[PDB]
Amino acid sequence: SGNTGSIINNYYMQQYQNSMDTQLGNDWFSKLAQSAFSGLVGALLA
Amino acid sequence: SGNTGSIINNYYMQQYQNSMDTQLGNDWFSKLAQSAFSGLVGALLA
Amino acid sequence: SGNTGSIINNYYMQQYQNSMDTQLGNDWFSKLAQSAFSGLVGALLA
Amino acid sequence: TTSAGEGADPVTTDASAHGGDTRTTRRAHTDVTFLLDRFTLVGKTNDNKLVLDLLSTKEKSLVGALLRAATYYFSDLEVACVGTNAWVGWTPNGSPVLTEVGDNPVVFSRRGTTRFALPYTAPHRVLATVYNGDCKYKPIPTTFNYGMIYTQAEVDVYLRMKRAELYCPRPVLTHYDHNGRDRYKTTLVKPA
Amino acid sequence: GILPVAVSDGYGGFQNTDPKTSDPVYGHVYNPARTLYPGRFTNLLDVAEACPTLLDFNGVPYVQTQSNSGSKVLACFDLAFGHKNMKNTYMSGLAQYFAQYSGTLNLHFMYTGPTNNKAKYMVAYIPPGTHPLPETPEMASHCYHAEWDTGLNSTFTFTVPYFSAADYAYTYADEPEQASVQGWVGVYQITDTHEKDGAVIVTVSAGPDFEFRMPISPSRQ
Amino acid sequence: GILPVAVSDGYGGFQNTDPKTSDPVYGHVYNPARTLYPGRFTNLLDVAEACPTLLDFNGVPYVQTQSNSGSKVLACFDLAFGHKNMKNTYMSGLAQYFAQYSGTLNLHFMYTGPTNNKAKYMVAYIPPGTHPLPETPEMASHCYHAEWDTGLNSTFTFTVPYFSAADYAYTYADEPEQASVQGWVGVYQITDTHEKDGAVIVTVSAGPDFEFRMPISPSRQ
Amino acid sequence: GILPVAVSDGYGGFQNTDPKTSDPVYGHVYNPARTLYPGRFTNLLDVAEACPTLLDFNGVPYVQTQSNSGSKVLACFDLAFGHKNMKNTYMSGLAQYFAQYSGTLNLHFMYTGPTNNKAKYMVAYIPPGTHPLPETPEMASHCYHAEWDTGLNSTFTFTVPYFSAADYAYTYADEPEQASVQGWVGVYQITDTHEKDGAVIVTVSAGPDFEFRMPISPSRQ
Repeated sequence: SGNTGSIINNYYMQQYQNSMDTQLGNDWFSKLAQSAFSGLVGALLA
Repeated sequence: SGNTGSIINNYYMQQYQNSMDTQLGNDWFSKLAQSAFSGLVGALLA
Repeated sequence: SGNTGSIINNYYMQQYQNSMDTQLGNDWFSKLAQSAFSGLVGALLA
Repeated sequence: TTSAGEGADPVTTDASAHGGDTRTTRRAHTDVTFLLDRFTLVGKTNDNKLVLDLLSTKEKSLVGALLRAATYYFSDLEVACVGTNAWVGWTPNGSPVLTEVGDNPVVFSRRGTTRFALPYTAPHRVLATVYNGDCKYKPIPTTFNYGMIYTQAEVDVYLRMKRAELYCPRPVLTHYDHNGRDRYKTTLVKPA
Repeated sequence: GILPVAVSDGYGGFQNTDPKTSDPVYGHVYNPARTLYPGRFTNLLDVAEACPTLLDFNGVPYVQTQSNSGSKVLACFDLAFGHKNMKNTYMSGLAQYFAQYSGTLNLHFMYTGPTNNKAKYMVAYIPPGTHPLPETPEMASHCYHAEWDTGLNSTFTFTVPYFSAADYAYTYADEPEQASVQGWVGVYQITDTHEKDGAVIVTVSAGPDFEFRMPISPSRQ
Repeated sequence: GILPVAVSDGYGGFQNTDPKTSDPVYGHVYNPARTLYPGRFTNLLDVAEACPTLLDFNGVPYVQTQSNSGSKVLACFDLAFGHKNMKNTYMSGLAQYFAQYSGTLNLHFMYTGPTNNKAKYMVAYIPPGTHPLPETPEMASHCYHAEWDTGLNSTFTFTVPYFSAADYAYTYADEPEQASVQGWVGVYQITDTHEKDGAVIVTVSAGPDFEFRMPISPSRQ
Repeated sequence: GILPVAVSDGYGGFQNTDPKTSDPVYGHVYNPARTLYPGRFTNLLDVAEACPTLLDFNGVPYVQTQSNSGSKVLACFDLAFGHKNMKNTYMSGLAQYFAQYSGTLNLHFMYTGPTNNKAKYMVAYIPPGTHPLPETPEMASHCYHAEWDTGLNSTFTFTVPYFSAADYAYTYADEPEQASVQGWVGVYQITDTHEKDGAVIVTVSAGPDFEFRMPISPSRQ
């Protein structure tokens, strides 16, 4: 992802290149956008 | 192990990079820690 | 053999890196050493 | 929990007695091997020589301090001499001191630093950070070394312990001074 | 032709904490056997969990009944590795090398009095922002606490919890920090048979879920 | 022997927008859980489609009946992000960072008058090169337009189309540009019951097929 | 684009004991056959095990009954390659090139007397720290030892063992070293028929488990 693109790869291990994410126990705006009304209120003619 | 992480590898042979270990013929503290009492002495109520 | 150890390899061909050996038509000292008497002359007691 | 503390058997407790949980812990940063696997500056060479002795490590540095937190240890070693100098050379544990390295391992400098890897060379199974040998306490042997380096000029020497093993923990004391204050306090990194 | 390669600026300089190895120079060395060598340790926190070290109360590892003062407080100190009571402990020793930590702690109390001397104690964790830090058992009873009395078992172990807005706290205290951001722990004596002191040795060890992150060499003066 | 390599001129210099990563130096850090954190956004255009922002008509977000003038034009402005009416909108805000765009736009009109005040409006897209920009509903009716009247629903949404010779248009206006290369949008009031104003709040959002290309940091003065 | 590469400081300098090969420059040379060439050797220790070399006792390779002195000691010397008796041996010759060694050694004694001259000898390994080094067979009999007498077989071979606190010992002696850290070997004559000398040629070879480590070029003055 992002603005990095080497068809080949990455030389150093993941635990060194980046921080490791953790979880306990999702794009609000995409969903919000998706939900917009795009129809027609009332009746259409011709 | 340690603080070395190259997804790829090591170029020179093992007999040159490090000293070779030998044996004749085991983490005391891990075991010691593992053995600690973590319960309750006496009876519990409520 | 010797004091050269690259887990990987050699880039140039053999005919360029070294001289090529030939044959017509064997470690004397290893054999000599191997043959040494290591027993006991005479009879042993106790 | 009450216990018979006299016997010295370990006791480690949760917060469960009070209704608590236990958090997931990841102790990668307290791993001994990882910790000691970094370069530490031990100082400069002398007559363009320096005996590789891990006890030369600065005792208040992370590495110097941790190494001293163990009675015995073992490791391989990496060296890096930084400075404007042409070539660093080396001799193993037990070799006589020489006037010139000539012919023993020599490594030439590359962009102002010379870095190279070495093997443990002592004749003992492990080395010690302390050795009560004839020094009767009332209320370090020649052999304990990793060899010696010879350089072309004065340089800063860095050591890096590889494959480290530590045995028999020893104390690690705080080194900051409280002065008279109760808490210690310093200026921590903050947005300016 | 040959492999075209682009040498990059900013890459390659000497590094002291880099993930690569140096080139070898002296091969074929086989070490003496160090099989079964005793006392090996792998993680500082294993030893930190198993070996409690002594707190310091103005020169001595014990808290005590004391002389003149109708003060039931045996000790009340900032939950901080930099507090002077924690000064000689292995935990504070190690903590100077990490920037942050999280997790629980265990405080241990070993009673040293003679068989006929009886007492009853209590220890509480006072959260930050608490106002007049409680000076009486009665007031302190409103905090997370534990009360225990003397008897056959000399030792009692308490768990100092972790509460904070954040998942991690700092091992050091910023200069502009008036109160303990992590609160305090107060140790009180509810009552004692005999006013001639009975010493309680106080000790501290890492809890089972304690953790340190961000190694730092804080070196010098 | 060893791998022969050819170091190339022109390759390797520091780059600010390059596709490669820097060498790591501090390993094994595990972050606090940020599971379920709300309000996440992934593409500026998702927020740009969903959240209309206010146009500015000389200091106020609304267009109005007004005072003296038998002028039925409530607003007529260049279809341009650089027009002063668009000045405080998220769309123009974002547009300053892209060189080109394409796509549709949505204009929204929310009527604010009391229940007994009725009106009838119209909005048209006037293409480039149109001569005397129409000033009357009658003339403007010859363009792509929409007429609507007040009632139970306060809001009306209009789609400003994309016509041009090219597939993409520029977000900025060249110095030598006399007329709007993209035409104009005119908002007219056909009629109103009561001359005491009824404010119509005007707002703008990205259409479903709107798009920006060529990020630029237009920085400074 | 091309392969991004990071050139590292500290790597690449000329090395004299490095594990890589140089680039070739003159190909296709086929050597004359050296098939079956005799006397080949592969490891210095194979020749060192098989070929004993002469010790030196003040100019001569033999130990002897001698003149005036009721001294039964034929030779007593430090178990050290640097001892003057070992001076001209292949073992000491090789040892100057290694820092450490471990293992056993073999001492050989060849009797040179006439048929009617009989004697009885003994050799012992005296460990370090032994006090008054024994001067009599009687006292020396308390050490690891071997007694043998003359007869049909002229030669006798003894095994000098390896005892030390460490697994390896040094081939050289530090300046501040008063006593032999490895002890001594004493050769005594218990008795001899005829006081006219009978020369015993002494020789030394590597034991089957002898070993050298850490090659060093100790070069010069």
